[PDB]
Amino acid sequence: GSHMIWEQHTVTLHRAPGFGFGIAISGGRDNPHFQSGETSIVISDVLKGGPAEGQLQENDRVAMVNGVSMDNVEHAFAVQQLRKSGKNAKITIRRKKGGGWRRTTWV
Amino acid sequence: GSHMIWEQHTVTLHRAPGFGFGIAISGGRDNPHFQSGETSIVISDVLKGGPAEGQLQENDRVAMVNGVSMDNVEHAFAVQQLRKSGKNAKITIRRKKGGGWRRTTWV
Repeated sequence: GSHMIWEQHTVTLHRAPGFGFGIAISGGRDNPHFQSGETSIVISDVLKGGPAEGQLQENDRVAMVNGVSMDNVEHAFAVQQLRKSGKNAKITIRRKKGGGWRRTTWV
Repeated sequence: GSHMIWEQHTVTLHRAPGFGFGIAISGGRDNPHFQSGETSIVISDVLKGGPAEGQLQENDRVAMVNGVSMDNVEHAFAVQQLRKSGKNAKITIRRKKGGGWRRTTWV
């Protein structure tokens, strides 16, 4: 295991016909993760071969959309900021790396 | 998503030559999970086609080994309780089900 770090990535997505931006938005201060209590806006899924393929990943935390902070915002507010975008959505995310435990032993 | 539940399972494992019980032990009060801070003893991995196959799963929390509680014990104490077992190890675990979020929206 290793201590957590979060790599920051900024991308610009373009809408595809019938797919939208092709990302699933979860989290929000009024919509915490059931296991952790975490309130961050989160990319919880990514559409296969959609606009976000190879750019965004499951579990990415959304920090900003088109210059608007996602810090401690409600679910609908994040959804509305993305939905109201035109051809492009500029999105900055933090992507977790690391985890596990200091010690693990096979028995 | 759904609220978490943990299904309790008790199994009796028998050692196989060259594999032991075929489980990886992590967690402990002196060995918390790097992301969650969780101190439970945890089955963090299971050997392919070993004694535990189809019986224990990655992320199972260990509650008891051979009548000895694992509640808030140190990593080495859990390891020693398993290691000192003869042919059989009776193990009770709690297995998480559920998670996610109340709301998820595709954009």
